[PDB]
Amino acid sequence: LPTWSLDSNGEMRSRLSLSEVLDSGDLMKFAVDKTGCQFLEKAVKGSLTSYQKFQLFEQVIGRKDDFLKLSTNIFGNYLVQSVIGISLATNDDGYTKRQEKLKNFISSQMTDMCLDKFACRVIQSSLQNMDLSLACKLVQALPRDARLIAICVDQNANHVIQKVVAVIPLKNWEFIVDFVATPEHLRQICSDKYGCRVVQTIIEKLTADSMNVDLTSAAQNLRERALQRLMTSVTNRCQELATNEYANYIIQHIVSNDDLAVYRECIIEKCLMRNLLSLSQEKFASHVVEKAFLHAPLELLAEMMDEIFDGYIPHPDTGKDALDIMMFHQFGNYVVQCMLTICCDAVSGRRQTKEGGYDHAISFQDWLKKLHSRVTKERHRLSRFSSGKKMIETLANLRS
RNA sequence: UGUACUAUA
Repeated sequence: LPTWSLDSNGEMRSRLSLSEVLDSGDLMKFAVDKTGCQFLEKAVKGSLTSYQKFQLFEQVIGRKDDFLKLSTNIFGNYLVQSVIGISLATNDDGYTKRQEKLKNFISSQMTDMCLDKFACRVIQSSLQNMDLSLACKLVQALPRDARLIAICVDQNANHVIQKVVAVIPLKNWEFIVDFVATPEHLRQICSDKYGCRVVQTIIEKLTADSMNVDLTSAAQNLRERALQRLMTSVTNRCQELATNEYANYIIQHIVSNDDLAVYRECIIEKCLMRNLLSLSQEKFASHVVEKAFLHAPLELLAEMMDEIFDGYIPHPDTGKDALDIMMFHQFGNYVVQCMLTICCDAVSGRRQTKEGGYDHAISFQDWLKKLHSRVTKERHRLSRFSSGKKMIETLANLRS
């Protein structure tokens, strides 16, 4: 810190005015210092005369180099966001040029700022607060190659894409949907903890739920097509995504969401069916299997049940049949508990059995009877384990 | 008895 601003202790003075700082030419030094930053933080929140604003505009967002320097700074990025806020609230003759310049600084260094832990905050702030038409120019400056993937998988940068999805109209970011939907890109992005969050947010924004009822017909159609292209790519890699440590959450979301019912049935039919036994024994996919049992339409649910109950094991090395393998498996046991709870819920009225005016009560009673007979014959083995005890308990609880 | 994310003074 400049010596003039210090006292006898080598400590920042008291009674310091914002104008002193602005006039000194030493603003950059206060802005990257913890204590200076906090003085500025409070100073910039108060009443500001026109020249105080003018000096902030010039020194904080007026020159590219000092702009970039503050934006990438642990303390300075906050001052930048404040001054941007004040600039957008100040409708004098300089409003347009200030905003245009800001748009040019960020655009020219888009990738670098997005990837930076601190500058990515300036970007998010700018996307939210600039006039939409200029925020759209920032989106347009996003890279379209491997750098876009790196943004998506970065713990900080991914939040830039999320901000875009939240505050920018689909038309302007439609290229992101198709970028992501490219098979190799989807592969990389969904195999990553942060990338998955990006895909998830995109899916939600593209969903025709209560948050999108304000769209025009034409805009609904644009959203509908984008979703359909993304889901095609997602469902093409469905087994890989469902068994993946991160992307299983995305598959679960699609399966669990009634507003994505058509895509849920696609996933169940083309990916889960005929693979229930093996998927049930996987750490990650077992969770997708539970969601599928819970949310499948009754016609598919009956096929899933049949697949388990009539599951022929060519060479039984881990148990005589699918039910037997799953009940005593470390992950599969959860799938069976799920099947059981569903049946008990059906038979006891806690779940609808009548889908679309037609009543599958008799099928639930049949499945429950099979499970009851199996648990009865196996009670001695099952009672050795917590999962077995829970099933025995679920059944005992039903008798009442 | 079995998984993620929720990121700066």
